[PDB]
Amino acid sequence: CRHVAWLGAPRSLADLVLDPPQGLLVQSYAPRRQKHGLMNADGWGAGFFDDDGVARRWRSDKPLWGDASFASVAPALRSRCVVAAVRSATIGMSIEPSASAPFSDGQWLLSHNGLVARGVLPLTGAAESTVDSAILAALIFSRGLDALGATIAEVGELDPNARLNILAANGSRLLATTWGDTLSVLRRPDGVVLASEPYDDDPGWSDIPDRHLVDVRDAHVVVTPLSSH
Amino acid sequence: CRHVAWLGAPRSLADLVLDPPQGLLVQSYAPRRQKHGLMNADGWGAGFFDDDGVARRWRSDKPLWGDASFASVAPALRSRCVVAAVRSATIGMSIEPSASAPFSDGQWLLSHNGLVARGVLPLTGAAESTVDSAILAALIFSRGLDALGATIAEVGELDPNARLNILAANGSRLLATTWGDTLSVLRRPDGVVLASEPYDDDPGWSDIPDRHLVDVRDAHVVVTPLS
Amino acid sequence: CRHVAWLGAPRSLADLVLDPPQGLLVQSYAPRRQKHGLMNADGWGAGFFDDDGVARRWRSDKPLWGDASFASVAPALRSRCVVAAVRSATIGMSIEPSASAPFSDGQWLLSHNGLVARGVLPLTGAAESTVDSAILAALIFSRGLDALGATIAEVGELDPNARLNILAANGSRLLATTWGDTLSVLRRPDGVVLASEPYDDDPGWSDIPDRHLVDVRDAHVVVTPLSS
Amino acid sequence: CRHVAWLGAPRSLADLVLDPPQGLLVQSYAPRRQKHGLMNADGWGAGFFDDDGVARRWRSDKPLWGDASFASVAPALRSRCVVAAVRSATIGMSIEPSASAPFSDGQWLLSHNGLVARGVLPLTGAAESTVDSAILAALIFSRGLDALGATIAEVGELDPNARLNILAANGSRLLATTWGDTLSVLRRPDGVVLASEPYDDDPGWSDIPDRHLVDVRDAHVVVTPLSSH
Repeated sequence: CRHVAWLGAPRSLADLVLDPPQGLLVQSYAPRRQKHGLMNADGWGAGFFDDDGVARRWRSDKPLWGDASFASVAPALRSRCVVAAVRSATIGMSIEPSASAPFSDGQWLLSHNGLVARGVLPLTGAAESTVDSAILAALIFSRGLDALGATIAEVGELDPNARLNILAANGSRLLATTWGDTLSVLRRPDGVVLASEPYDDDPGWSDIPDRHLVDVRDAHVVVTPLSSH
Repeated sequence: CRHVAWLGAPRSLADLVLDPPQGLLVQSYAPRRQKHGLMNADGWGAGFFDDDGVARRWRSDKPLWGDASFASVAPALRSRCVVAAVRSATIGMSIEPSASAPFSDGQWLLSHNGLVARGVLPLTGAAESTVDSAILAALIFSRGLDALGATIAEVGELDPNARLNILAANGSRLLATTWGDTLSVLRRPDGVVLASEPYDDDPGWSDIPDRHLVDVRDAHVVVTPLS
Repeated sequence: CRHVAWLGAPRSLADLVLDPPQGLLVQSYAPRRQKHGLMNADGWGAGFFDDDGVARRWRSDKPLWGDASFASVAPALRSRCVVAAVRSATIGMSIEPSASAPFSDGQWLLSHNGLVARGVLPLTGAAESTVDSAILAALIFSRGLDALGATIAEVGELDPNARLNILAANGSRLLATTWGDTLSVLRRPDGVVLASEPYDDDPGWSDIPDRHLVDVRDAHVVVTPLSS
Repeated sequence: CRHVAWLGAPRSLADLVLDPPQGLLVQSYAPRRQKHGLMNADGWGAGFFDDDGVARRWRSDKPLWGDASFASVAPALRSRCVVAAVRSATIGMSIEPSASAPFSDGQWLLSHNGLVARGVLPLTGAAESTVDSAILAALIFSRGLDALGATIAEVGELDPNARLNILAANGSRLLATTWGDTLSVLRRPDGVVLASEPYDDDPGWSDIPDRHLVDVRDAHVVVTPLSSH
């Protein structure tokens, strides 16, 4: 999968997801920094917070590049806080809108890019889907996003082959982890983008090192290591 | 099919389509004035014009009541001009989003509720779908909406079994025809609704007689016989 | 939901599901004996066992009446043992193919018609979907289909408001429960049909009484009471 | 697009399309005889003839690799005559099942791999979709398949940039044209495969040169030139 998030002055979903020359739309069939999966055609999702702070989501099980309704409507959806993703499904995992990121607990939107053995994760009655990413999202929400770095280190110890890239937002904050896959940050005058990979060739993009947490609030970007072992 | 249109102060798609107690959402499974079909579950569409006058559309081939994305997002989509529809498909007709109203030529959004023998219509390379309503839409667009009344009157004579209820909008006007099916109008302080059936029990609703043209602009509703 | 099952001489999926004058196809938009839901348009599924005993499934989240591929292909799919269902989704439940019956553990195909509070069911890592029917199916599979009667009687106590109509098959056996919704049986010379409602006006149809378990093997139809 | 056909002893859809190491399933995300970056994820279809000669079809607008129902059911569908395809949609064409090959006139199944300006094709009321391939199929059916070679040469002269690879079958015959793409043929002891590209590394595969008609009946392959400019 590939994901992108925005925190700042309002931008349209189209501006963030569809319009950039190497953005999520292009990454659905031609990603540039993806080591796992040739493309991200197994659905997509876009979540945003409206002016009242309500989390809203549009998700699909079809390839993003083929969605004529989203192409038409996305320019009309503007938000200060967005999380969107294109999916590459793990083999055996249902391809269905409820399995597409972003997941939500009503306060947070969350996307997972990676791979995790479901067998090491706690059972839950609160997942939105049975697929591995949704079970992981359930765990993360249960533990609280303030504990994101510790939760991810814990899971990473339980499954040494797990890839645990998280991107989450609550309308006034972004949180993200690097754990086996890519993430970059772009600081604009009007806000901050976090993304699996840069959506263009802007020299302002900065790559986040592996096994780190990124915490964005009121224009401050703070990058911290995670615990290994 | 059942359709609804709005022209006036900005209104959310949810407010027009999902929230009323007997609106389009309810009509997808429990319509109140539908003589053809018991339901409208073969897709839906919602078209609107944004603040810059661009026609935008969301269309689906699934039942409107089942769409969690539309239920989540529709409240955040507001427009001065909306055309939406729930579809009941005729046998043999493709059930796919391109076959769901509203159709568009970029300037006008258009919904057809009814039935027409495709054989009486010209061949076209400009239709959005193979389904009869899309072939009819193509014809209506090629003649121009200012000639809507004449086009429908003509097709009505070519196919005396056709039902040709049209609802159309361009951001600043609504046009509709009654030809074998229902249309009602609601004049609000902030705009006008046209609908296959009233979405509530507001005493302001009034029915348009069959075989008429309806023209809405600058808050005026002009109803004239097709002839 | 409405479901149907067949155990007997090979029969096409179309012959069981699409062709009868009041069968599952018609029940997707005009069910005759359904107290909960107006229709069953929120997807469908058909499962069958091939000549090697492999369970195979086709499921959708769209209305059965609109599926041109199934209408075209179903006549070419023949089996001695079939379980199929059309779905009416409970409010708030995902409408997605993994949430449509039949569910499977590889040996059994299973359909649930009803409603059950997920809060009374144990957590599982083995469910195919998050919807209540899938969580219930996981429990049923875990306990084993030979304990179906015990499982349903237990859940019916835990949730007094639950409706627990099960229809399941393993290639050589049908199992079903009535627990708050309808079921009928037709014994033909070449096999047995179990169905939420009769698919035609055959005088052979007989209604199964509520709070019973049906066991077809095969050769023999058992209709035995459940614990209430 | 990529397509494949079978004419011979009964063979399952799975055995033809899903099971080979480089067959249609693999070609949906990793074709071997188109440039890298290319894929065929914009739907798929499988048509076959049953014992009574009835043409039957399963079509989708989703990527073939993602379809759990087809993977489950296809091994149980066996036929003496199969035409299947995975679609890559060209600019502004609808992505919808009616637009996926194979098309049918009740007697023939037909797949088109290529590109043609709808502007040079006759208008029709008999097309299954609005897409260029459906309009072309309507023309081909109207002229009759015994005229396939002449029809393709005609269209090819009207549109010098057209790519017009056809693969068709009627239950007892295959017909194909090469026109801008190549076809390959495999003669097994029990039947004949025609394919956009070989589905394995069997040394029996041979390539059909461009601008030819292929006619298969009773495991007898006849290759003829098409008329040139």
